[PDB]
Amino acid sequence: AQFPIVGLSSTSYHSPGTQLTGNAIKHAEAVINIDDKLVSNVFIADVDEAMNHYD
Amino acid sequence: ANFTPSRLGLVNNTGTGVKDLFLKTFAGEVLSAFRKATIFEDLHTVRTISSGKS
Repeated sequence: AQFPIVGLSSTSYHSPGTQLTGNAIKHAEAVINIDDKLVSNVFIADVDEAMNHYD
Repeated sequence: ANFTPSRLGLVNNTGTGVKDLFLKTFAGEVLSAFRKATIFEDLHTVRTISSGKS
């Protein structure tokens, strides 16, 4: 997923007779790559289940 | 011997084996190895428990 980010400006004086061109406000972004799958597992034999006294 | 039969198990009219166009079939009973005499399964004390190692 991408998060765009914005924000800049400028201020200046003007001389009469000339043409204003522009000032550029350029952006960037933040990306969050998705990780792999976390797991948590266990194996219980039936010998231990049969020999046990609780669940 | 007054007839000439139509042998319908012969492959053609020019063979010796009058069988071999017939099929071998399942008899209906399957044999298996005998069960040995287990005399020690009985003649001793048997108990059952629900949990534990001894």
